[PDB]
Amino acid sequence: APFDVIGPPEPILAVVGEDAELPCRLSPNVSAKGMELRWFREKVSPAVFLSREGQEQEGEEMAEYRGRVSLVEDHIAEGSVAVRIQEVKASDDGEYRCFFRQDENYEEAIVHLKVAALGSDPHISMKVQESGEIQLECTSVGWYPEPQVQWQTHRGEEFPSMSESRNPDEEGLFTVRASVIIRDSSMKNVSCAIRNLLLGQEKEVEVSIPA
Repeated sequence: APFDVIGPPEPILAVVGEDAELPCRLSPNVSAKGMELRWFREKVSPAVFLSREGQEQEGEEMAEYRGRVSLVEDHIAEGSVAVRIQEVKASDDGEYRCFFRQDENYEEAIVHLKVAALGSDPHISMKVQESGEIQLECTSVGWYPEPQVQWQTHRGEEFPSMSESRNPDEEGLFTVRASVIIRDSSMKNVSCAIRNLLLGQEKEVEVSIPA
């Protein structure tokens, strides 16, 4: 083929409920107007998005993409386009392939969509049980992907959970539970941080321990 198709340097990061754009471009930077533009996941057909002869082909698109996909083409005349996916969900996470065809010449590349959701303000439950020992449970809802839990003393010394749980909701978002047993007098405050590693964003909650 007298052209190549280049995908992005890195994964595209997309927040749940927002739109994402999956770009691919021709090399050299020649017009892509009128080419077959196909985005797909596992099977070439049915596709995430299909344009032929400058028209979207809806009947050749997966039913779960129909009506939420569209071609971004501000820059099509120089070979640069994208598929906009509206209202991103957790199931949209993964590898996509972008295929460009003019008659007998075709080429393709890979775009990675990485989906993220940031969950609720964490909460700590305190329960004093068996003689002086304190059990804390930290809870938060709605993270994607699996979020990280970090416990810290007021000084900043991290320590691990005793146990942890993650359970996806109906839309695939994780609820996280983590428990720790505090064995100390001198622990003034303890905090729990829940972090989405993909966004590099966290939330925390501090609690206060009685003598």
